[PDB]
Amino acid sequence: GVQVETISPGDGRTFPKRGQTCVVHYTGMLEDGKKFDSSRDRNKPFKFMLGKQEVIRGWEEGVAQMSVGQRAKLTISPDYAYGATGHPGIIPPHATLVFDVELLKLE
Amino acid sequence: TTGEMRVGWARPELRPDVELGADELAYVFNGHRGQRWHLGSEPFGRPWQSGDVVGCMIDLTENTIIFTLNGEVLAFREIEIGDGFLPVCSLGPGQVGHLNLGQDVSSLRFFAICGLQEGFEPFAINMQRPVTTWFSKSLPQFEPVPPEHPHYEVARMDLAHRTWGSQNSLVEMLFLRLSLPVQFTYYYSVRVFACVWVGWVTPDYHQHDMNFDLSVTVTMGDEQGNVHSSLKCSNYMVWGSHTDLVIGCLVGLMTFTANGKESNTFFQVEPNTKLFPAVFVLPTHQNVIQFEAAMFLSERKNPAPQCPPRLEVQMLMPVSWSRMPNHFLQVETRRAGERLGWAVQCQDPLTMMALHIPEENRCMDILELSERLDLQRFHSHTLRLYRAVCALGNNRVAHALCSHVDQAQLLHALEDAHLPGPLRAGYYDLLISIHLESACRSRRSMLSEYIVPLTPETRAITLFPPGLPGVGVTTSLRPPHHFSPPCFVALSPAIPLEALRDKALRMLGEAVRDGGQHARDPVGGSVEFQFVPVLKLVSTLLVMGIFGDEDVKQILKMIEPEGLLQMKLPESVKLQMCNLLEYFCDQELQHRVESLAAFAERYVDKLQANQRSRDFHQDLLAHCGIQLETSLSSRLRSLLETVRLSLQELVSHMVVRWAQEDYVQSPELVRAMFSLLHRQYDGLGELLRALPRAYTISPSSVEDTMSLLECLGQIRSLLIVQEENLMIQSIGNIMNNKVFYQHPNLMRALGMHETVMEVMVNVLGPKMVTSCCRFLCYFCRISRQNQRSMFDHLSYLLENSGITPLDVAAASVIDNNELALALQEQDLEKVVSYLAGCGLPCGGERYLDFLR
Amino acid sequence: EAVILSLQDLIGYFEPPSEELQHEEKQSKLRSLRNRQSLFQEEGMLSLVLNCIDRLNVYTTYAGEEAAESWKEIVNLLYELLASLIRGNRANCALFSTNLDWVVSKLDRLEASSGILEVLYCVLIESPEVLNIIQENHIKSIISLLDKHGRNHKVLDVLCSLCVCNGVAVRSNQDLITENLLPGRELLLQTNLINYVTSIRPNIFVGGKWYFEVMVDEVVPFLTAQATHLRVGWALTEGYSPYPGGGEGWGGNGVGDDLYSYGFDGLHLWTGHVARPVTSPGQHLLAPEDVVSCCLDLSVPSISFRINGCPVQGVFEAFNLDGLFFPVVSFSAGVKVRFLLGEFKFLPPPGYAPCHEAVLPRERLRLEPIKEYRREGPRGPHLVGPSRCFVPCPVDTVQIVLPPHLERIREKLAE
Amino acid sequence: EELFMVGEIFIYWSKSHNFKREENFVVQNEINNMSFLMAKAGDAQSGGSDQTKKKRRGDRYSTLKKMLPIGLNMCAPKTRYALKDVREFLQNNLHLQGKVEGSPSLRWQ
Repeated sequence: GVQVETISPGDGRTFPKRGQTCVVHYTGMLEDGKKFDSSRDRNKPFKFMLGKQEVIRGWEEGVAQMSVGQRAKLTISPDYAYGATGHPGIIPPHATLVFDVELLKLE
Repeated sequence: TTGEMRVGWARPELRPDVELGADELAYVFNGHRGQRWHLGSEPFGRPWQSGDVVGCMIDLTENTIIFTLNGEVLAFREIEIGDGFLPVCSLGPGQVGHLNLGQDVSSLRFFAICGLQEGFEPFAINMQRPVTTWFSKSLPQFEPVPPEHPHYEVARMDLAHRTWGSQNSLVEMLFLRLSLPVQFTYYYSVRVFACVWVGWVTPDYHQHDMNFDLSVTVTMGDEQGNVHSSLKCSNYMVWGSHTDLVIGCLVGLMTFTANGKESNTFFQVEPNTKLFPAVFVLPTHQNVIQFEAAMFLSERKNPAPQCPPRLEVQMLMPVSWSRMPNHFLQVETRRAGERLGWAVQCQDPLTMMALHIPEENRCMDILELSERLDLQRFHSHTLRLYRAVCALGNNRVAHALCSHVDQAQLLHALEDAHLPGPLRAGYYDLLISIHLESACRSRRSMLSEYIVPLTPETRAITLFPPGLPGVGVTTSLRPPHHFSPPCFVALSPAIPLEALRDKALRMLGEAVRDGGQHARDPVGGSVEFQFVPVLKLVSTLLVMGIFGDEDVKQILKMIEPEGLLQMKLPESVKLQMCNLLEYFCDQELQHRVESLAAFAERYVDKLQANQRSRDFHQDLLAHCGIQLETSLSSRLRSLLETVRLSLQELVSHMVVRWAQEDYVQSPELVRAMFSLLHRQYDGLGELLRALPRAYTISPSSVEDTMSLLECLGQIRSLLIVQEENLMIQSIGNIMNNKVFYQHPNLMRALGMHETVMEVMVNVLGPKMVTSCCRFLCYFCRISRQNQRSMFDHLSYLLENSGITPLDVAAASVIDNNELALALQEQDLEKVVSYLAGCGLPCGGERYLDFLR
Repeated sequence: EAVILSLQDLIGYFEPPSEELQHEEKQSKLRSLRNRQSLFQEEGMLSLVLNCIDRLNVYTTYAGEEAAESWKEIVNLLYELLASLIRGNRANCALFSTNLDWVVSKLDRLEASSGILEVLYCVLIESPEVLNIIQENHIKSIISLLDKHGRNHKVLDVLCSLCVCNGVAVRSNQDLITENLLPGRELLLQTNLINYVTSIRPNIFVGGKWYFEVMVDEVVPFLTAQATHLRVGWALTEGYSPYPGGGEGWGGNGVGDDLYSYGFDGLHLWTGHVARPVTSPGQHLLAPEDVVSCCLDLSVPSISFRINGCPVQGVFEAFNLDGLFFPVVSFSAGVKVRFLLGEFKFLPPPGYAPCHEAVLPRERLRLEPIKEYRREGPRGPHLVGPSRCFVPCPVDTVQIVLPPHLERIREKLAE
Repeated sequence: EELFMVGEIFIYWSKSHNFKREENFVVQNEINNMSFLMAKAGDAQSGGSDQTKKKRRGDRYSTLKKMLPIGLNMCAPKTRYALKDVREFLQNNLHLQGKVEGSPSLRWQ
């Protein structure tokens, strides 16, 4: 399913734990790279506790494969993403995503 | 440097693709040799060398094109005044030059020698702004064939096909990309009459030569070095009496049927990428080529499968060309380099506001649209469409728009001055729409309500400064808007507020300053876009009720001063500005009501101690009102002396000037203007009408009241049409507040019920009726007079109730003898008539109970 | 002929009043218009024209068509004629409240689609209930027609009309528009701000084996909200023109099919703008520690880029070997980088002549912005170009001979 | 141009000659003298009346010459120029009034 690919190493250590207040920058574009988001576009960092399960399954799994300070592309599978639903008018059904994840800090 | 370089005036109409000079749409001279061209070359004195500053001049009216050489005359005289002429320059191969236009600080021998003497106008006297020049790329890009393309001559008919062949025996190399590419079985076929390179082409193609084949593959290693040999082979497709057939079936892997029959896949297979079914064709004179398992016409679009070949209007057949204007890109790069180490440096960020058309991928900057007027206009309509889809409230949809637009891109819309104006108006309106619209809805009606808390802070408000709307004392409520900033896993779109208000205020300083110092760029290409979108943004954000007081003061200093109002204005701009002044009037009125209620609360205990020092008590308050004919009453008098009333008068003093000089054409402008005029005069009476909507409230309860208020902002937002459940939620929450018991008077002071009734109006053209009528019934229950206020609509409610809503009529009638009297017999006629309709019953018991 | 004449006469009879008129007189003539509209409306001339639109659409060119050649015009006018009836009275649209599915049915005819679009525009602009009726269906066909037919300003105006009635907004249609346009990010003009690409090359060209190195000196990965790219690689002369406006896909390098490139992180080479995912000896950014090294080969394709001389796999194949090839470094914003044409930090076996040694004719070393229309001198922004561009090719001499007196003269001259 | 000056006044005397050329039938006889066998160059002196650095500020005026343009309307009708009224500027107003009346001679062309 999800097939995360590292961009740059961070600490190379601490993988995310349940309940950590993960804090990141990132950007999101489609399988074909059509841009749809960036936290930098707000400049304000995206923030999310992980194990809070608020995110798509491939994000909760994909961040877990990363470590503190680490940067990585995340090519989340649709089943782990919005999938057959798609993102209502945003992401078409069964569409894999691509994320330039940039974890600022696990908390 | 010295060398040939045609220079002089020309026309917008000119084709860049053609070599400059010989064409009708030019008037220019050589450097080398020194002669000139219009329709052909003419002799022309003194060729220039390097360091020979030129200068080129035109008279319109009298029609002349006097080129200067270091201010010396040595031409293209008696020209027709047509399009309105471009200044123009054009380099040869490797010759070098430096055009410079305007800025009298930069003015030199070119200008002082001749310019401001005879009387002439360098371009930056026109403008604060640097000019955006244009130039050809060497790179071809397809453009759809104009009728008579040099004389290549497209035609269409639909078995799918189209005819071809220039009627002229014209020389060379059509490069016919088809207009619509592909994404990842399908018959294609091409027929040719009297050699050709049939195939498929990538979007990035840009080769215009007689040469072929000429344009690559890739094979990965595994750093062992092993062989991850698979990698790439697609960078395209080609080939080499009677006609012939050649298809191009694909999804997936490529096919090539020479003469309609297979000749192996010389190139094949791909990941998931676009391919134009382009063909390159050297003409074989008259009648050259023709075109057309599901059809391509199906795969290309929505109707897949929808197999039979539906030939389409987009199926244009453009030739790739060569030379097209593509904007100078004023701001560009800040590189710097070195050697003996060969370090190079750039550092400074800066950005194009780019777009592309996916069907023909291109890095097409939005500024480029300014000449690409058609596609420009289309984009402006896309903006109106997003403005429509954002749809007043309807926030849920708006996040999807947030996916498609970016906050920063709007901020850049705040940034750019060179952006053509309609688009600018579209983007600032997007900023109004995606975000601010929920705010103005949330605080418009609530601006009308003028409620106040009895906080001790409200006891401290006063009226006079030790006037102006600059104070942030505000009080009241107007419940805060809840933003919902848009995460993309897994109900009110947001902005960085403080920045945007800062960007916007700055935008106004930088707006008014230009015309205050006077110029004619004019920013948007029109004054209307130089203000209206901006003043819209400001007046709207101001309605949103942000702006710290100092910034609103910045607006006032920007206007009064005590100036935007100094300025002569276009009608529309005057409209928005009138909306702005209107906000000031509403704000000042809020100040007035606020001070007066604040005095009420200040005077309460002073009166109640007097009540008890030794309903009908409200009549005793009317005895307090009998003070008109007890030193505290003298304090009341003095407060009238305060209440009786530069701002209101400046509105008079200038709006009347507008209505004078301008001739205020187009209504609504007029309407709002004289609405201002009337509301400035006798603000006391505007207050008089305003008061009933105002209602003082106990501070301890205010929190809950605030919540109750948002419920209105739920339903009044829901007044405009799933959603019925949202409504039941809202009205249910309106039941839930204890305040609705505690302060019925504010509730009826609000339209509230009629608003609910208004929903009933819309509902009555179905389950929502239940919540509505329950609400209205209990609303009748809560107090006596309120039962009257609801009593007023019985003709409506009765006539509507053919069927529960009628129970509301009942509750409106139940208690009061007065109300019992109050109904006219006609309403009873309606009841008994419905009972007459009970000839075919059990609604009859209902109506009879109403009679009961 | 009588039909065409009657059509034009009707369309003319119903001509909407011009806006240039004084407001009052225009309002009166407008009432006359509403009135006349109703007056053909109760008479069923409407539905008569509907029947015409039906029966004329029965075929598409039958009857001896050359006598019927006027048809492409005929049926056209009627749609317009229909439009003419619609723009005023709401009752017209009310009669189309049932017939709208038929209107969409005739929408696909293509033959007079723009005017049909005027019909539907004129319908939708008025009565709201008709807007309520339209479903999760016909609109999809509308947008599909927009896919079918260029970029009419008009079509989005329809959708803009579908979004909102008169003040009330029919949300289902709106979300419907959303689902049916926005996810594709195709037929609509998608857009985003993009940082300028900028590229520079050291001195002058090549065209055996040849090699150079480039230390990164200073790169910020996410200065500006867009990521900072820093591609590096070889490119042929006339097939890479990094104009400031960008390359095909939101700007970039590797954008040339006539180009070869590598850099940044995760390795992954670019060609055709397209990236392809090369492995690295521990994948890493072009952070300053890292040093790109490039050894292009004559004839032999692949450019084995290397991380401080650590291999980055086999790469390129099957070159467009035409004309001089040159080193390039694309980058943007907060970039500062060192060239190392030769101060090499690594020394490949490759058999390369160092690029420092490339300066053989009279080519003084100096980095240049590639081709380029502009030079930002302190005097001001230069406008320049087009400029100009190997294994020398002398003309033949031997096929000639010296005659007796002149051969003797050239011998006495020879001494 | 750098002087903006008496050299222009020396040209101004030539401008008075231009008024003389504007003044009879014998002026046509100069063409009769040409039968056996101009003023526009002196117009630069009129520009000097607008003045050095103030001339650079003149584009910002849209400098003093605009007031002289008022005299040009009077030129069609020259002590009378004084009635419109820095007395030197009135002299500059007169030469402009003359050049404007000379400009009326340009209407013949």
